[PDB]
Amino acid sequence: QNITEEFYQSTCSAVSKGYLSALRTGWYTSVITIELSNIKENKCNGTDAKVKLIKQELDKYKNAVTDLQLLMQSTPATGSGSAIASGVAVCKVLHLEGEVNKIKSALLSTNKAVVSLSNGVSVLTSKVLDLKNYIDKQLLPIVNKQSCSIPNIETVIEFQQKNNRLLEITREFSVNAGVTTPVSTYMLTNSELLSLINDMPITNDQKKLMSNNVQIVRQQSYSIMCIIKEEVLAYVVQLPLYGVIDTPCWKLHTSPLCTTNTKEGSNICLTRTDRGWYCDNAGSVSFFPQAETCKVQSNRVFCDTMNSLTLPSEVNLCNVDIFNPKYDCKIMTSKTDVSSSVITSLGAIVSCYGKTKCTASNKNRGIIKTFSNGCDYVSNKGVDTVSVGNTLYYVNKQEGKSLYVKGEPIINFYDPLVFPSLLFDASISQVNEKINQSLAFIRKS
Amino acid sequence: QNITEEFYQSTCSAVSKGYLSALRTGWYTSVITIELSNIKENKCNGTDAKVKLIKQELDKYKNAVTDLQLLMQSTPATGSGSAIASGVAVCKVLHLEGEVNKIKSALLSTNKAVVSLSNGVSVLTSKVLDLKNYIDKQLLPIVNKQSCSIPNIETVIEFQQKNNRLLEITREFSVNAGVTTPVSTYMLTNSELLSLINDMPITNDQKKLMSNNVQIVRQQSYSIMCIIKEEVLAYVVQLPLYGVIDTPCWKLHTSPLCTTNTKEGSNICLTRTDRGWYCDNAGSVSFFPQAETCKVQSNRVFCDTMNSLTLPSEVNLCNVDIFNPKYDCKIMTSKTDVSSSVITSLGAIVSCYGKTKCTASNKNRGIIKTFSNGCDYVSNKGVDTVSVGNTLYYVNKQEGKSLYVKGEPIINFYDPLVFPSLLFDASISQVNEKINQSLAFIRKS
Amino acid sequence: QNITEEFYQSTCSAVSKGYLSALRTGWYTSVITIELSNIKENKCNGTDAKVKLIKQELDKYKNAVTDLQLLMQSTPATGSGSAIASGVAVCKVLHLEGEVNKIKSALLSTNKAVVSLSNGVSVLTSKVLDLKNYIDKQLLPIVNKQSCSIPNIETVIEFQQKNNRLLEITREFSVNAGVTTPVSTYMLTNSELLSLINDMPITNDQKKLMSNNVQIVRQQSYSIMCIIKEEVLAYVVQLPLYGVIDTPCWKLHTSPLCTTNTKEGSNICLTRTDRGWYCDNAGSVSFFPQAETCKVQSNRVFCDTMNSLTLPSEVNLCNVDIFNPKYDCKIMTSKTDVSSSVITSLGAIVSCYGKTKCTASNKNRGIIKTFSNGCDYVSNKGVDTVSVGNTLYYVNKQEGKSLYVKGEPIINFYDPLVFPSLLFDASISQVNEKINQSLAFIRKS
Ligand SMILES: *[C@@H]1O[C@H](CO)[C@@H](O)[C@H](O)[C@H]1NC(C)=O
Ligand SMILES: *[C@@H]1O[C@H](CO)[C@@H](O)[C@H](O)[C@H]1NC(C)=O
Ligand SMILES: *[C@@H]1O[C@H](CO)[C@@H](O)[C@H](O)[C@H]1NC(C)=O
Repeated sequence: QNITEEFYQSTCSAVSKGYLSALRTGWYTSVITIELSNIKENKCNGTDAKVKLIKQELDKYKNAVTDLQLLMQSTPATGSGSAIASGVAVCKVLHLEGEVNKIKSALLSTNKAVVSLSNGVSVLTSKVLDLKNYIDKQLLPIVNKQSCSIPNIETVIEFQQKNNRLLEITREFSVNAGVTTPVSTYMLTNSELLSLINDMPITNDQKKLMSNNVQIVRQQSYSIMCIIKEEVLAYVVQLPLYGVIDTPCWKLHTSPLCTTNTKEGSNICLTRTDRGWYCDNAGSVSFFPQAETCKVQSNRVFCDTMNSLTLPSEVNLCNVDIFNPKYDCKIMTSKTDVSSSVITSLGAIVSCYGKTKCTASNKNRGIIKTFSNGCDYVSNKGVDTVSVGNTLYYVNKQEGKSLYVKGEPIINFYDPLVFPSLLFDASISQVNEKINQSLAFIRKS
Repeated sequence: QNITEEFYQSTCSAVSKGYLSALRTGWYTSVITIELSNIKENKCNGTDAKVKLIKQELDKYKNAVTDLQLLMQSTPATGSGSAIASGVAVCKVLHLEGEVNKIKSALLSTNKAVVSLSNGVSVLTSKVLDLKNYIDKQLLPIVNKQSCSIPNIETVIEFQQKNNRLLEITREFSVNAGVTTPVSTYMLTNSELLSLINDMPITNDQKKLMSNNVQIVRQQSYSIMCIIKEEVLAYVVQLPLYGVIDTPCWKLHTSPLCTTNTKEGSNICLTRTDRGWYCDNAGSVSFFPQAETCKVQSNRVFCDTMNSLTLPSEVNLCNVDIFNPKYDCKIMTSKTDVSSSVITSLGAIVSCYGKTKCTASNKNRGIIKTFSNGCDYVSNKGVDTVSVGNTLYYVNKQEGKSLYVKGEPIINFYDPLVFPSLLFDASISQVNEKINQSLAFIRKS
Repeated sequence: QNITEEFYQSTCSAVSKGYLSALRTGWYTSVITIELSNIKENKCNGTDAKVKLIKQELDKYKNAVTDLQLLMQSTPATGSGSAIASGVAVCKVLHLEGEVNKIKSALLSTNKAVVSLSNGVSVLTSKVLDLKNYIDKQLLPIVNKQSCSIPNIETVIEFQQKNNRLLEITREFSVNAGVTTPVSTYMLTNSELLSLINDMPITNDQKKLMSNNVQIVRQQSYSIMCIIKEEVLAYVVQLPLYGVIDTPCWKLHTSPLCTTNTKEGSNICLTRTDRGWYCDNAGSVSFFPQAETCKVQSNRVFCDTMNSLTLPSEVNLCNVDIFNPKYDCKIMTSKTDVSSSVITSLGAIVSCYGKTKCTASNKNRGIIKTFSNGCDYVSNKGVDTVSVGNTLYYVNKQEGKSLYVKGEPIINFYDPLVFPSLLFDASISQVNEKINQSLAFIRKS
């Protein structure tokens, strides 16, 4: 609900609080069928223009079917298949003899129906397009009996419209080797997705959540090609199940913290590592290091726990006491003092070093703050942009409250001569141990 | 105009000169409107095939509108929104009461018109599609008055053509959460983009530049979904403003420089860091470290200063004197002598080590040069390919002149016993300081 | 044929064996032409609805042609053009005067024909669409002679179908600056690709290979825009030639190996580097470090040797003896004991450290194995999932046989006080040399 922020002057880091979690922990697989007709030969001696148009669209249908057939013969084994294994396990069941007839019977009278497969999975199946009925009722009388009947122009247009979804599904599945993500409206219309959300064995609060964030749901779903066999095109849609809901989530922002001496080459730097999204999860903290794995929509984060690390809840103490013995706070060291800025949720961190011109402006007043050398921060209240060198950054104009937590920059507690610079994924105590070892070589002399 | 290159044998690096800059420094936002009709209920008792086709296409229009409505209810907050903040600020203005009516009045008689918003921004708006006029004039008489009028077959076809752009715009905006880049021809036709370039408050030389590189302009633009309200679909197009033009730009290429001793494990390596694009910018140098942030078209580089670092102009002295005290030239060290090649603008750098077979061939003559162990270079004049191990590289056949700058490889100035290997983002003086400290422990003994 | 796996308990690494190679070593370029008509002015005074539809579709054709013209004026020079240089060399030939007429003559009577260009390249050309014949035969009589003839409604529909492929090709080429990959069905239909495979100067076993993996072939192909000139639209399709076939290939999986002491901060870690795909190639080993450069379909790996490194065949000895003097086995060191898992081809590696809950379950029996602290492994026979912390991984259910190679974890052979931690791309002997140097400072005291 309320977004807040905290800048820690001592460590050149900020934490954006108040976000609610939605972490993916399960998969809900569903079978999507398209009833095909298997027509073959069309003896046609008629040259009528309407007949040519029908036979042309019929060839686009036959090629789409043969393309899906050579696509299903080749079964991809790329990546670790660890995130589609649930849907892939369903495709192996669909390949069983008699199994396509079971789903074929349930969708005889209705479009949607729950089916208990021969492996105990009660999947929700769906007949989203019925080409067997259209081709066999409206098209066969036009291309059998030796000479073609003349179809009306409405039929020529109606068949291009119905056949189009088959061709586009074949188009996406061909370039992506049978596995598409996000799931497009051709694979599943918004109307079908929302109806599928309603039919899911989930809570009413979870149906409201997925229905209000369908675009994020599509981006966290998979469409897997199964089999085309016996006048049935089947493919599995894997939708996310968010097992973790409304747990506090926060985003850590970090920026280099160097000393500001006047003789260059005598300065040492330090940067907190593991910036990104953190969410409370089952007595621990789920950390997401990669930037593209979490979508945020209005204070709710939607993450996939597949690309997370599980950390003890004491990892949060790097935000209140970085020198705290319960968790070994990770840092990186260097002597590379290049200016930069980080746009946070409610403001901007600015690390200004050397001769760089760093400033913060309001659109109508101009420069309202000039940063000096070191690491500093400014809230978005009254600030529109931040300029660092030749680069202009826009501050997020989101409502919230920032808190500037003053403190001595910790880089000032380190003697430069014995500082271990050039270390990457190092801990606070690792740096201290290298300092205790470098102090013993001077102790003897 | 004239592309030139310089290979520095001493540092196993090359610089491609003669490129002209175009750096993005501003945004030009523009509002694109599509006039919708808001039709609701269609009482139809007619089963005529033309009437069915019209009602089917009308349902595809109503679903596209409801999809855009649930897309605008959910307002994405992903990334730092720092590069769309200008267009996002316009969407907040469009949400003001009475503001959609202002743009609604200016586009009453013409398609394009400049509008001064209630926040001082004079945006260029555009009515690119008029569905309210088509639906209300050609379609309502067909689906009101209790029984349907029969439309001619030309109307069935004309409505599928007009409604198509709405459906494709809804398709792109749904899978991308309202923010698309590059900007497609559905969001803005080439005809509309070029007319928008002509109508921009920019110089005539800048209009000629953006019009001759429209594909790069699309790739550096954003299309942001605003609001659908009161028979208006509005979305913001953010086009790049290139504040830096025709400044010299150059590309640094680097490759590992190792020693070539005959006993493996006794060799030390060194590689210049910060390879990429450099452009002179406002008395400093704008550096672009990531590879996908700069598009080159005929000697002009098109960069976004958002992903640049601002460096002092002395950074260029690493190209003429790497041991120069005005700038601390950055390197990385190791003992990893694996062969590789870098295809430059006018030739190829080859780092050959161990037993690797390195060569340069002409298509009809065969092998014309065999590289020995170390770092070397060959121009594209007479060379077509370069082979390193089991890999074949093609040399760019672009016209230009290469200059081979001979010099002693600097890795030979380092005593191996005290060389600091295994260092990554290290400076020349950092390595020298580790060498002065390792020489003091031998001095005492 | 038979997939096997080997987990090495001593190094916390696994090797998936039995895969067959298909490495790209060459390019087969081919010219794809679309015959255009160059119609200009359409004097039309008729307001007939069929005439409007024809003139509307004719404007979509003229804009597609002018868009391809401004696309070919701007010739992109992005990337190093090292992987399209073969097709780009063909575009420079097509720009020669008289050269478009040569391909224009061979495709006068047939759709496909081999053409010897004026640079010695015998390319296979193709007339995939004939718009000059359709526009000049069916459309000109409708828009010349001062007043328009009335076309039948079949012609209105037939022209939207034929013109569609031109518009989609223009759509893809515009957003991608003339170079598209993978190659879509609009650039080349599956029917045209398979016919092109049949017409290629390759072995019959190679035609069967590319035809059974057309989707991988598309993903490893390029479509390059050449020229639109003199009623000809020409573009080059670059298809992969797999010069390395059926050589053994294997995939190395690595995971951190730490000590399991009870006092945290007293533990040291080690991880094998260079995980990925290895294939025997011409007496050496071709290594692929990036994850997206190799597609696997049923035991065959399809790699591009462009993004490989050539290593001596002794690199495989890191899998049988990591302490072996023929190859300096690379590792990275640290003290960062965070739990993780790696899903391999036939099982899962689990590195469990600290308080993390690590387990392996069967869908119906529940937890069947609890991992203790250290690095361990489980086969997919009887295991469905592996849980580490708050993350659930799915094991690949592929048939094969795993071999658990027991051995002492090599991290136990290192004295912690003198262990060099914090090293990244370091060799076994590099770590040993840092240990021999740290042992001399204690020897004197
Ligand atoms: C460094 O030495 C002091 C004095 O013995 C000790 O109190 C401190 O804990 C040591 N720190 C580390 C990280 O070894
Ligand atoms: C190393 O020592 C010499 C001799 O005192 C000095 O002249 C040189 O500048 C030193 N270099 C560094 C990088 O400390
Ligand atoms: C370390 O020292 C021993 C004893 O002299 C020697 O046998 C061994 O090979 C040395 N190892 C390295 C990597 O220097």
